[PDB]
Amino acid sequence: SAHPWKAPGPNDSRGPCPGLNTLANHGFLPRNGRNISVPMIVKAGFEGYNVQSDILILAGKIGMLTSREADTISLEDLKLHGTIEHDASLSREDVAIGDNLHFNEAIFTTLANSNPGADVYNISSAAQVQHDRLADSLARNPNVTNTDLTATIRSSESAFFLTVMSAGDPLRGEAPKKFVNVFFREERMPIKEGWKRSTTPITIPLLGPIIERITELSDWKPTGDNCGAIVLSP
Amino acid sequence: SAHPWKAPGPNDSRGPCPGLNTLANHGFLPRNGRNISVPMIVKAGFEGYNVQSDILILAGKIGMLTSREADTISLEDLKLHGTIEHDASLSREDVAIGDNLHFNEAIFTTLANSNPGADVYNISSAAQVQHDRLADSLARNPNVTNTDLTATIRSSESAFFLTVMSAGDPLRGEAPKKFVNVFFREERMPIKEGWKRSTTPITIPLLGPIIERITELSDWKPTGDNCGAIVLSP
Ligand SMILES: *[C@@H]1O[C@H](CO)[C@@H](O[C@@H]2O[C@H](CO)[C@@H](O[C@@H]3O[C@H](CO[C@H]4O[C@H](CO[C@H]5O[C@H](CO)[C@@H](O)[C@H](O)[C@@H]5O)[C@@H](O)[C@H](O)[C@@H]4O)[C@@H](O)[C@H](O[C@H]4O[C@H](CO)[C@@H](O)[C@H](O)[C@@H]4O)[C@@H]3O)[C@H](O)[C@H]2NC(C)=O)[C@H](O)[C@H]1NC(C)=O
Ligand SMILES: *[C@@H]1O[C@H](CO)[C@@H](O[C@@H]2O[C@H](CO)[C@@H](O[C@@H]3O[C@H](CO[C@H]4O[C@H](CO)[C@@H](O)[C@H](O)[C@@H]4O)[C@@H](O)[C@H](O[C@H]4O[C@H](CO)[C@@H](O)[C@H](O)[C@@H]4O)[C@@H]3O)[C@H](O)[C@H]2NC(C)=O)[C@H](O)[C@H]1NC(C)=O
Ligand code: HEM
Ligand code: HEM
Ligand SMILES: CCCCCCCCCCCCCCCC(=O)O
Ligand SMILES: CCCCCCCCCCCCCCCC(=O)O
Ligand SMILES: *[C@@H]1O[C@H](CO)[C@@H](O)[C@H](O)[C@H]1NC(C)=O
Ligand SMILES: *[C@@H]1O[C@H](CO)[C@@H](O)[C@H](O)[C@H]1NC(C)=O
Ligand SMILES: [Mg+2]
Ligand SMILES: [Mg+2]
Repeated sequence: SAHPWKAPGPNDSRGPCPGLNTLANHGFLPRNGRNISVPMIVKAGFEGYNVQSDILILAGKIGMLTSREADTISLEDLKLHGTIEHDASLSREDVAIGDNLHFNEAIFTTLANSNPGADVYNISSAAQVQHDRLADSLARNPNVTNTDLTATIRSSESAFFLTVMSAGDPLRGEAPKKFVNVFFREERMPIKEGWKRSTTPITIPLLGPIIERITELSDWKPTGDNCGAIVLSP
Repeated sequence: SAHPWKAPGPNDSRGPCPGLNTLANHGFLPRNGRNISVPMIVKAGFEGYNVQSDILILAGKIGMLTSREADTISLEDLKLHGTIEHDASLSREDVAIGDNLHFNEAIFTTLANSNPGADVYNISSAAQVQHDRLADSLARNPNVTNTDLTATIRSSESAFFLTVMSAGDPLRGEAPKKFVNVFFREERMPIKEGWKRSTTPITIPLLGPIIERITELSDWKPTGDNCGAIVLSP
């Protein structure tokens, strides 16, 4: 009960990111999800997950674009479509055809059914999930955006769940299904289930080869103009 | 003299922006040009120029992308091509064929020679300068990037000099050449010359119509892909 999980209430701003929502649900970020700066994210990700400042500064400062404040966000601000938030999410619907903010079990069923027969999700299953989620958006969302940039972000996010939710060695690029499923469905660290914070720092160099391998295995191709333009403010 | 002008020394960081360079040269920002946050920019723009937080937050957080630090920059970081820094600057060269950081009088000649006959720069002369600057980059720089985004940034920068360096009413969209020329060439507030800080707040809604008019008068068209992708980190 240092950093216990407590379910968020109506007082609590939450976003499209399970990583940050979980940190807030354990009080590594403010539980109300407000007034969050990049230094706060940096410290929270290190304390909660052993994720290092390199990736969190890079993504954090892009995230700051989504608010109207000088140096902070509310977590829900991160839903802003086209800054980071993208189509073919693992657990959220595409904004053109649904709710791009909240966990969605119908969408999540693709990830939950992946790597059949195994007790982990891994790099090859993550790649197949990405391929299938993108195929679903291509089929059902006429306004889909799929670019080099969104594809990179998507593989990054798969690498993030694989490493932060791992069972001992984030380099392996695999994580127990029981941990990953709690993380997405509950936005809770699966401590009773047996998860522990990584004892290896999770950095850009550690992630990079995992990201590239997921991409390579996903049989990806760009759509439309393939323009990597982001939304720069609300 | 609470904020006297002093020349930057060899170790004081300066960037491609006359606005921020000038604030630093008067001590409204740190004279060394380092460890500058968005709140510092907001307060310095207000004190120095009566520019309000809406525009400075917007632009400031984009500028924060250009460093590796969590919530600050050095001014020189802002030279990072393709975040904000762009080709067809009013006083710098294009990075592919020259120095995109320091004031260059040969580039500035176009602006300095504009609105012939008159003692002010105005919206129509700013538009003609933009047109001519972009023509120069189209002719001489094979790697030119010219998009909806760069063109908007350019018109915004024109509107910034026109309003901040005005003879006291920024809504007029005109500024004494004597003040504007000092601002660019020296990065100094032209106080001895008779300028004073606007008594009218300079805001997004004050700027916006000026920006659109400059763009409308500049006979602009896009080049290439017309992709507004920015560089998101060094
Ligand atoms: C992410 O995890 C996935 C899943 O764990 C990893 O993929 C698996 O890798 C293991 C190797 O570590 C492979 O095991 C080998 O399987 C060989 C037989 O493969 C064929 O048969 C499989 C079974 O038949 C299935 O049919 C359908 C599938 O359509 C199923 O629904 C049905 O229930 C049957 O199960 C097929 O799934 C597969 O495609 C092949 O057709 C065995 O020959 C091999 O045995 C050798 O090795 C053993 C030790 O490893 C040894 O004890 C034996 O003596 C023998 O020498 C071994 O068991 C799995 O095939 C493979 N599964 C998949 C789905 O690819 C994946 O590598 C991992 N990724 C990363 C990056 O880590
Ligand atoms: C940005 O700043 C520029 C420069 O100041 C402005 O451009 C000038 O705008 C004024 C309008 O105010 C123009 O002045 C007008 O010029 C007309 C044409 O003048 C030339 O041609 C005639 C022959 O046809 C000659 O007689 C003359 O000497 C010039 O060679 C004149 O016909 C107009 O004269 C009438 O109006 C004035 C009062 O304005 C009366 O004094 C006259 O008696 C007569 O009734 C007038 O002089 C000037 O031409 C513009 N210059 C240029 C280069 O375009 C931009 O408008 C301004 N932009 C913005 C957005 O504010
Ligand atoms: C701290 C470690 C972090 C972890 C483990 C993590 C994990 C993830 C995961 C797995 C997703 C994918 C959700 C999905 O596809 O349904 C995601 C999405 C997202 N993350 Fe993070 N994240 C972290 C940090 C960040 C940071 C620092 C930011 C920005 C400040 C951020 C912003 C987002 C956004 C905007 C999305 C939504 C993208 C989308 O699916 O459309 N995350 N995150
Ligand atoms: C405070 C009021 C400001 C004023 C009056 C101002 C003014 C200007 C002007 C006139 C230019 C054009 C220089 C040229 O084309 O040669 C410029 C360029 C630039 N400004 Fe500012 N600016 C201000 C604030 C900002 C802020 C807040 C940022 C980012 C944190 C910023 C970043 C830049 C950059 C990167 C350039 C270079 C663009 C280029 O010409 O390639 N400026 N500024
Ligand atoms: C080898 C460099 C990769 C190519 C360029 C990628 C630089 C921008 C990456 C944006 C990272 C944002 C993803 C953070 C994870 C999240 O979204 O939860
Ligand atoms: C105020 C007009 C621009 C706002 C339109 C939204 C698209 C992003 C705008 C970027 C504004 C950047 C201005 C920076 C100031 C500077 O460059 O000197
Ligand atoms: C917290 O965030 C609110 C908006 O959510 C903002 O107005 C305010 O700046 C923040 N509180 C502070 C700085 O104490
Ligand atoms: C610059 O322009 C030429 C086309 O004229 C191209 O071949 C080259 O790749 C470009 N350089 C960069 C860095 O894009
Ligand atoms: Mg999404
Ligand atoms: Mg430039």
